[PDB]
Amino acid sequence: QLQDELERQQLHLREADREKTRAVQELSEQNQRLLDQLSRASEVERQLSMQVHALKEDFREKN
Amino acid sequence: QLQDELERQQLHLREADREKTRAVQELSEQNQRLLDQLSRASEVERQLSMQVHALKEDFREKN
Amino acid sequence: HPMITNVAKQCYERGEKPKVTDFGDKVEDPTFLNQLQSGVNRWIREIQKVTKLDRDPASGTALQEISFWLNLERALYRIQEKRESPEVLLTLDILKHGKRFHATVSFDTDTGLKQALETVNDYNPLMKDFPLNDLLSATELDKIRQALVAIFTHLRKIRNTKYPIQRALRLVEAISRDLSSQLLKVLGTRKLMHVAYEEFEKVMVACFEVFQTWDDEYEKLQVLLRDIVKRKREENLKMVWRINPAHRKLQARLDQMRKFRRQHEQLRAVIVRVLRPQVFDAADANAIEEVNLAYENVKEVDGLDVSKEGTEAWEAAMKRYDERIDRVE
Repeated sequence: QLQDELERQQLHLREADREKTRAVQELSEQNQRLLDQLSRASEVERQLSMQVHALKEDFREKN
Repeated sequence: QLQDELERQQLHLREADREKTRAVQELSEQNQRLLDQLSRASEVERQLSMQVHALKEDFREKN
Repeated sequence: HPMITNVAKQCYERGEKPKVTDFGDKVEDPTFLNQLQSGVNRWIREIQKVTKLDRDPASGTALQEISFWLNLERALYRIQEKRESPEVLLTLDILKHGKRFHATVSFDTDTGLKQALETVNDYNPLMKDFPLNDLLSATELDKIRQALVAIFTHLRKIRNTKYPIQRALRLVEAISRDLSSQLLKVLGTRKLMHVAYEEFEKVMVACFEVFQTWDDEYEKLQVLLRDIVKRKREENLKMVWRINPAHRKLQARLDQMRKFRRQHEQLRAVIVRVLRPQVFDAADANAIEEVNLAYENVKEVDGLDVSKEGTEAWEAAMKRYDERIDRVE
């Protein structure tokens, strides 16, 4: 009468382990996608800042 | 004996939930921080982009 | 150089190891020193041809990977044994005595032999035993699963080596490619199209057991790799996996197969129950033969073809069968 209930808690252990694995993997994938997008944005900011600096120098010269 | 392992399995389910909660919270905070960093990168991208666009407009106009 | 050989055989025949002094006036000879210098340049270039070898992880099978790494290790050990031979040491000693430190310093440094030797020594325990050969030999799904667990344990061996995490991952897609090849070979051999539906379901249950074992053991190794990266958190920064196992498509392909035939079989049973009159309308036999013809038409397209041509032929077959079943629906 209690042995089956212990089996239920074993089932809950397996269920929670599976759910935790799914959730942590999903969060890791979201994290890595956002890191890739962060790198892309940082690269864009870098090139555009380079263009800003070059343009300012050109504008001093042409002024 | 059934009580001994049953209570332990209950409290160990709770303990595994504690680690799950900690991991989910940490990954959620990292996700939020990376979302904020990407939003700030987008903001700096947009400011530098209106800068460079106005700068190229100025270049073509003073040219 | 012939001269070092002649002096060395002379010294050994006199029961004594050779020395720089035995060359006498030859030690200060310019041309002899230049010849030894050019010889050491040749030695360094030849050694750099072997030490600097690198293999693209993505290309080729993991069997080719293990062969490459062991062959390189054996080559480096042979080169090291040659390097410690008395001839090369004598040549370096002569060049030092002539103050020609270019060649000696370059040989001690430019070869990179120590670094490659350390690398292969680190990589040996991970490649010492791998069962991929046995897996490629194995012809049964349960044997395949046993091979997978063996492979993933010999991959768990990585923790006490310096193998890069990225290259280990590329090895894992190599495992995936081999697994897909062997599964395709087995399922082609048994001709799953024409067999009884029940044993067919049993075999696909075995296949999905194999896929689940792959996923579970990959997850175990994945947490292990994340722990390893934590242990070396300052050294390596690139944790990005983006793993795309080759068999994954095939898994999805096989997944389609199951649901397809399952729906078909269930639907087939149901229509056979319903169309029977309360004992024979021609429309009933028309519908039944239409369902059977739809199955036979789908059987025309091979189920195991995963390529783009396979994908498009499969899609055409599914649209055809869908319309044919939409009639009876």
